Amino acid sequence: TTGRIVAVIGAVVDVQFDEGLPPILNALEVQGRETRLVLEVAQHLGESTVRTIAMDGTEGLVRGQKVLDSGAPIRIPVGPETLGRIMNVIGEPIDERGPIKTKQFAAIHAEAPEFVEMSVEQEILVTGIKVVDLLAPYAKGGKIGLFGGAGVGKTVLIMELINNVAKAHGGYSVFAGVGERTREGNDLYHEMIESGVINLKDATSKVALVYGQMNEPPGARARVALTGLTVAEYFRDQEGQDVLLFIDNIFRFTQAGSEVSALLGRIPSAVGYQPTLATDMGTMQERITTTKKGSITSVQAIYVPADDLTDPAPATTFAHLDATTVLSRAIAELGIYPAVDPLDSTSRIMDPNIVGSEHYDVARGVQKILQDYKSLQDIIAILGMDELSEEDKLTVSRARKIQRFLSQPFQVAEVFTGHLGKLVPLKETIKGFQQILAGEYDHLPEQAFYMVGPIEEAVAKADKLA
Amino acid sequence: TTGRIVAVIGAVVDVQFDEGLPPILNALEVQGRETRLVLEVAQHLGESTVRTIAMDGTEGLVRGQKVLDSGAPIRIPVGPETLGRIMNVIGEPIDERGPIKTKQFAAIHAEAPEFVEMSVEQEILVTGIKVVDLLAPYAKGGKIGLFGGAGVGKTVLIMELINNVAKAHGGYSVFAGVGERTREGNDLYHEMIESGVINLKDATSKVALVYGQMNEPPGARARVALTGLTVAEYFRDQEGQDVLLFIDNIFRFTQAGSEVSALLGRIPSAVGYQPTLATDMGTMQERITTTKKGSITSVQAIYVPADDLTDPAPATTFAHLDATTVLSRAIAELGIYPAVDPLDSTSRIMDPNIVGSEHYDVARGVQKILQDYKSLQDIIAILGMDELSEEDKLTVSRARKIQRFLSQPFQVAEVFTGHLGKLVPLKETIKGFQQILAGEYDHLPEQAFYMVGPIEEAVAKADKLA
Amino acid sequence: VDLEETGRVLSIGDGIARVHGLRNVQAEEMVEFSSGLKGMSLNLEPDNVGVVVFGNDKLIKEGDIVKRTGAIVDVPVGEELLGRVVDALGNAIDGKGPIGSKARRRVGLKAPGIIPRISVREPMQTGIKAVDSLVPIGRGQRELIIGDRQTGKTSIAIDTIINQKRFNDGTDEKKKLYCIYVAIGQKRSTVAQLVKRLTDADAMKYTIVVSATASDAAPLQYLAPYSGCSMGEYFRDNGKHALIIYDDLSKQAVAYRQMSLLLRRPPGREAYPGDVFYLHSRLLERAAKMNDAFGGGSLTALPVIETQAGDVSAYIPTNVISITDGQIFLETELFYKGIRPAINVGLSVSRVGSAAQTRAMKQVAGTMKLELAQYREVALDAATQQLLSRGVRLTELLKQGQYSPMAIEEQVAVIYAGVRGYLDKLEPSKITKFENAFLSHVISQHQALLGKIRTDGKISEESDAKLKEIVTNFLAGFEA
Amino acid sequence: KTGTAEVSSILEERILGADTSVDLEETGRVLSIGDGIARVHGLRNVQAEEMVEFSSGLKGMSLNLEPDNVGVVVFGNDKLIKEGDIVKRTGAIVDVPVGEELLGRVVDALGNAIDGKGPIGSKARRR
Amino acid sequence: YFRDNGKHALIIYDDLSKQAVAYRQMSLLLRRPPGREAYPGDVFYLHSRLLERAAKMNDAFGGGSLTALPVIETQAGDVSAYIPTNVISITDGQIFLETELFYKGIRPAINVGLSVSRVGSAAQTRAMKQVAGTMKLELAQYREVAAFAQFGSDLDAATQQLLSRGVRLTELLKQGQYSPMAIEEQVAVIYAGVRGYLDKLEPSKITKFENAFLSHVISQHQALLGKIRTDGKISEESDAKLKEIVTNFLAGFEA
Amino acid sequence: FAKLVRPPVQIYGIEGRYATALYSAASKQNKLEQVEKELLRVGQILKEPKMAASLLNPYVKRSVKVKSLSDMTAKEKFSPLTSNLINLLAENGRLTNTPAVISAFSTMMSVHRGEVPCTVTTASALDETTLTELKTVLKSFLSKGQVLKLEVKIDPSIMGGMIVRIG
Repeated sequence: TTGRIVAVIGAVVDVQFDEGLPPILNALEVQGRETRLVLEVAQHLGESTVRTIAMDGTEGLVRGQKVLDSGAPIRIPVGPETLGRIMNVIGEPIDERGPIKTKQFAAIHAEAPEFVEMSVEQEILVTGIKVVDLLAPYAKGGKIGLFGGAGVGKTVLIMELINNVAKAHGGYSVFAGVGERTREGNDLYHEMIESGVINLKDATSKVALVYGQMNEPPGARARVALTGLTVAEYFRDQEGQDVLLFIDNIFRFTQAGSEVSALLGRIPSAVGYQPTLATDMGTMQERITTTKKGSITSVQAIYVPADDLTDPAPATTFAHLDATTVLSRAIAELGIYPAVDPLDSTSRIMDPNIVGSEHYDVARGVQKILQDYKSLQDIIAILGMDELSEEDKLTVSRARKIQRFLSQPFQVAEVFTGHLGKLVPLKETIKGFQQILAGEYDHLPEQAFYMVGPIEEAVAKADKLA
Repeated sequence: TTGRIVAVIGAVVDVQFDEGLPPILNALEVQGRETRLVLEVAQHLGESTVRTIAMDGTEGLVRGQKVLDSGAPIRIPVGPETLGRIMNVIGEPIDERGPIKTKQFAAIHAEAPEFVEMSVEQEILVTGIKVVDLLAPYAKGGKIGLFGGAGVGKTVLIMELINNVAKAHGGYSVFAGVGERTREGNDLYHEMIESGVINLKDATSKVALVYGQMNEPPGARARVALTGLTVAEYFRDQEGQDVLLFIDNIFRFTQAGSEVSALLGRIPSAVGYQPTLATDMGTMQERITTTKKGSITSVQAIYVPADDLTDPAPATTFAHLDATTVLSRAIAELGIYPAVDPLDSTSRIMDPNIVGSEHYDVARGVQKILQDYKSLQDIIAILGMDELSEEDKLTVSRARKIQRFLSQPFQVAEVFTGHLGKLVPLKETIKGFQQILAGEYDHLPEQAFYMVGPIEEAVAKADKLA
Repeated sequence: VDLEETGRVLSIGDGIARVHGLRNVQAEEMVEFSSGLKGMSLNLEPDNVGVVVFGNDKLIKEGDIVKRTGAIVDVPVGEELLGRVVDALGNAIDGKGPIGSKARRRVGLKAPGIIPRISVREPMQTGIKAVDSLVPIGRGQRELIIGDRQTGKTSIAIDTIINQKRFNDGTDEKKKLYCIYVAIGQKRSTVAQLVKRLTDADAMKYTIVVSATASDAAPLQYLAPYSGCSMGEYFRDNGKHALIIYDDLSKQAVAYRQMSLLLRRPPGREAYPGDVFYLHSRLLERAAKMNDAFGGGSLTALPVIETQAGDVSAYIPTNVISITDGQIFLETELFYKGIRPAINVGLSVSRVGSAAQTRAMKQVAGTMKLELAQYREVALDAATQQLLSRGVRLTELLKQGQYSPMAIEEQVAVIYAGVRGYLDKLEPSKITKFENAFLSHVISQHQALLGKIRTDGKISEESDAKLKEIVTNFLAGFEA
Repeated sequence: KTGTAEVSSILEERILGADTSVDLEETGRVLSIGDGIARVHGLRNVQAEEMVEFSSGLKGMSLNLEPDNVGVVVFGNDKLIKEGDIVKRTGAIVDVPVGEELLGRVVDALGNAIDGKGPIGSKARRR
Repeated sequence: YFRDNGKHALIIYDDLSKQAVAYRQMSLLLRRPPGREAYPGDVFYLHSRLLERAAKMNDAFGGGSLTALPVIETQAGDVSAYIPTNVISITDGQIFLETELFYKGIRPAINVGLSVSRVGSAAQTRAMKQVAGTMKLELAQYREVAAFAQFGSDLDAATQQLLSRGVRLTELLKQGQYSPMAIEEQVAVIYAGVRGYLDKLEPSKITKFENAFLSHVISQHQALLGKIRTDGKISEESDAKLKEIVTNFLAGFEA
Repeated sequence: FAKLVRPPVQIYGIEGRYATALYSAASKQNKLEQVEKELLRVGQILKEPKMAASLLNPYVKRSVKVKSLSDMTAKEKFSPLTSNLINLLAENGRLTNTPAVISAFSTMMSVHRGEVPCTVTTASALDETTLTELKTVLKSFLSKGQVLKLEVKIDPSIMGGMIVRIG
């Protein structure tokens, strides 16, 4: 069916197809637009006009110009031939190894699998980070959402996570660069080239890249999320896999939606949002999970707008989160890495039993200690010290170590750190802080717990000093 | 073209011109206007109907009126008789002392001096006030933002400035009593008259007065500023002169404009700030400089809106600043006439690079001392000076001497206080405080330095004291 | 008549011309009003065209003929702007007029692919000690220059540029650097002065100054960076190494915002609509360090935001932060301390900076960054007291009164002095003094070495030793 | 226009041509009434801001002279007021009784009794 | 239905917070407003009409009930927050659960100052009432010397004991992660503390005391409990036994 | 005031507020059908393209809205006391909105005393009656051949999709 460009107001393309109106979601290909200009129908506005979204450039769009309905909603190749490929949103390379060709195409908008094949429960994945594992024991196949400020070492972290994980991984991984910087993707590209687990003797690499960068119009950015989902659901369910789905950054998706909202004629909700923001969440998020058909370990970079979390967008997000990963800019500012706000980062499976409650409990003392210590901070902020109480004085110091002890330099980003970073398995962790709980160090230099992995080495770090 | 009022909804007078809609900002004169209700074209709404802004009010009017597009904007007399005369925005007396008719009339559509016309450097200017000249010596063509308390001899100070400049550069001034509180402008008149700076003996007083009171429309209050601005370009270029543009208060303008933006239904920027707030400012502001045939240095009374500065207006404003005059009610309180808030009145355009590196440095020395001295004020505050080392005590004296030395009696009010002012040529100044800095005279009495002008005169006062 | 490529202005009064006709129009066409104003046919409405007007509208009377130009907006690109102060249209508003770029380039010209690009490593310099040392970087790098009201801010750029004078005036086939100074919102005298400085620096020859003074009809100013963008990529991709100083996007954003709202298009946060993000991305993603095909290309983007109260909390800053490859916060307070340059170092950060500048420098600078860190930290014991002493020296050492940058070798040298505590054998006052003298000393004598150090890109033991020796005597007998 | 001329108090005869009614100049028809805002059809050379008189015995003021109608602030009720109502000019914008003889007089804003001291002294009225 | 059919139904609406979000959204999409906080206003009404439908009805209605436990999950304790204000004005209290405490490990994490039931006594066994009445107070007072002088450090010696008491009770009001109980049991441990047999114990071990204590009372004093359970109230039997138990058993718990 | 009249069609609001005026204004005096068949001829002598833009030119400039049918079709006797309301429409800019006034007026003007339906799996069942499903049984007396399975089809759908819908 064909449409007339009736109104172009940017990439919100108001199309009148008078050749009937195919679905809301029917994907359109523009005629006179050699460069494949996808519009997806958004509204049947009436008047055989749909509001559709170009995701793309709006060059030479004479108002009237023929637009040809693609006859389905947006469909993309999905197939193993995507891994190691940087696929854009449009199923096409940006690996630029020729087309990312697959056997099957998939319409990318889809159902959120039903509850019953969804595995109802999950198991904590280990990230190799004390701080993480201990404090927010995230789950395999869960949706872990990385709230984090702008470039706050998050990007660094995720990469490190990739580093820690993706390697080790048994299934495969997806990176969906939603509003990713072309650069970071580059960086990543090379890192991946480098890693060689984007091995190019593999278009079946250990990691598939789907990128829907910032430079794209929102519709594209909006859509890369669905696209990626569709592929991955295919690998998980279809290719059985434990997919790790790296999404950086869903916020940018969200934003892409919101961005359109206005000139979806909609009231763009609070701050401009979407009223449907939530349904938007359901509609992607509920699609990604762990079924019995595998796991999609869902790593969502979440820009926390203005690190405003109360911010409804993040406000919502937590709900969706199996693991909520809150990076503390505050901490980050202390130069600290792990920079987390772990009193904000959670795992529901952070709850005793599940994770070995000792493990947890050891944490509970800490969590407490720090928290109380946090409490003090107004008092201290003025008052400093000398009319308070001693036990607290101890905790303060201890906390101060603990604080430091969470810190761990970057293994990958020795380029960033200088340092070699570290990696800590459970025992040193559980013990580590626990040891601090035993206050075995309380005459050992406090900051020395900084930028360490194993508490042992930290102990060592105190020692060389004294 | 002729119009008829098609809608009067308030002073947005929607006039349909029944013939061509000439460009925006055409002054239309409504026929059936006993008093010049110039409508300033605001929109070409279409229909050759305009959204206009009434210059007049709305009072009892019939509609469908016959309006004659004056075919150009609002015209006002420009050239010298405006000095010692108060005109309203329409350029019509409100001196109520008959007509100004300064020979050329103008659409206040005198525009920015363009890139080629600008002095590619404007330099340092001086005011005849010591405090300024050493530390924040003006700039030819430049805008200074003025804080300080209601008639702290403020008003007077201004009058004195007007006095100094009008003379000293052969300058002349524009006073825009922007939203003048009419009674206070009456009053204002009287001081000026009184002072004789307003000469009734010459409507070629030092100052041309434009008063644009609160009782006028927002627009009227807003627009009187360009009107004046336009004038200063006359005096600048055309009279070749060194115009001062006293904007009093630009804030009251800001408000006056702001009301308009809103009220046009037009979204003004956030918090009601004009949409265009910056361009409004810009469009006005860029019309201020040393062209080549003169300089219009703007003396901007600035009421810091909400004492808030990142507050968009000031945020912008800063861009147009060079130098700031913060007058200090405290310094005034110290009796000091001048009453300046010294380190707070600025030029950040004072640079050793820009002004003499010496000039600057000396100023800087003075700044060192004073600032440090203040630090000492605190020391002295803590347990009384007694607590200091003597050199410092000396510097305290110097600082104080410098303080007294900032004090300058007022020439225009040599009569009123009986404290017969001075005017301070710069060299005497830089040297003056520097010499005090050279500390020889730190023996000498301090009220010597009190209310003097050039530093020699302080020496005179010292002996005579002694 | 043609109301199908030309239109008569249906309404204008928000200065957005609703134009009846123009129909046959494309989408994205640059139009012309009869007022010699250009417009962009922003909206193909079914009925009329919302044209964002590249001009002002007391310059227009209604029903006005808007003629298609039949062209989608392009801006000059090429190299005829290297020496020009232009308006975005590329008319040298220096008053040189058409001495502008012949080629024009669709301002639409998206960010190259990943693969097209290949990372930075390109030592990028300013001669500004702090930069080159402490936030060393490649060339492609978006890096926010941030700090308030020409608080030397603007000054910073001048020194930055100035170092490149020798380089562009050299055949630094890497540091033949096109400066694109997008001057945004900046009152004309200011620019004039500046420009004048630059004239004096006469780097203008390899330099575009995309020139937005204050005044200016915003959509143009607004367009201007994008214009600049096309051009800078023009260098980049044609191997050459470009420098864009976007100074500042703050002003664009406002202008735009102002525009947005007037376009009766939403806000959100800070009243801006979110494609102010898109703004910056679309502009800045188009900035890169290319692959080899593009002659490794670069356009290094030094966006500037001249801060307002360090409120980065501010969404638009946040935006930018995440986009940027680091930010340089300059602290007015320090400035106010006199601290020239006045940087908030803590915030001045290059996460990205690694291995894309100068290895030589790293050898002292890494260490320095660190040293300063610690030195800051103790904002007593001797250990720290040294750091403090040293530190106070070091403070001076990145201090650098406005109007001076350097080539690197010198930089490493003088820092070297401090890091061997040679400057600790001074106290802060004498440092500069030392430095000048010393500098002329090495310049003369150890020009050998300095040239050499410049050569070596990596401190050599030899250089160290010669330098050391040079220094030691130069130092020792002259503890001023 | 819209609805107020698909308003067929007007329209239902404008078809025919037929009309001839209120001056719509100096009289109006109440277009809408709700909230003491009588959008009053017509009135277009009514004094701006004129206090008018309603076909309800009330005053209103024809404040907004809009191109078709007049937004008339009703100085009172609206139940009473109904559509089509004739609003007849009074011609007059407000004047109020003035004198200097209200000294010892409590009034409604109009410059008339509410005191219940009977009526006030003001022999003058003044715009 | 259940209510009217005598059935006592319990609804936990978790949560209306989200509901509003939807409801407005829906409205907005209908262009139907975004009142305060973007929500159109009769969302209160929405719920009011909804919730009034939760009541304890008379016997003609089987006496049934629909007990409504609305839930609002707060963003940052934002309660003057429209829907929360609203809700507050319908609800007869709010049960504020307090996070700091959570981090402290105190889960349940409450702030009972910000938990209120105007209702109070209609809602409880005598058993509990007898031991609890005082307890509330004892904590209240405990809190107070943390508070008038916003220091956990003390203002009077008496209270240095009382604080101990408070502290003990603190250990007690906690609830195991993933653990409910029934009233006589609940009273069992509560009596122990209220009437104090474990300030002669360190506060952390109080809960520990319960594990044993509870498994003991369950074992033995299911008898006794049989009585308490019977009375809905602590009886002379129970009490007499209790005084003794608690002391003895406690004594056994320790020694 | 006026008096509300509506012979079937019938829109209410947005031309339908308008049509319902001349609906009581033409139906009073009962020049209604005389003005229908008027307005019908005018529906196409208007809509054309000797004019695409010379009997519906709104603007290139205003002059058209001064009068171009206050004067070009008051150049016609057609519409001779309903040509006042076209002159309103000409000034008041709604001159492109007439097709729905006349459609409202004529699907008004026939069906102006008539009834149209369309049930399930018929589609041309679209007529002008005074009684129903005695008449649409008369359409099954066109022949019951040709109907209630085509045009619009019991094939996929009514019947065919309903057994799919149970699942």
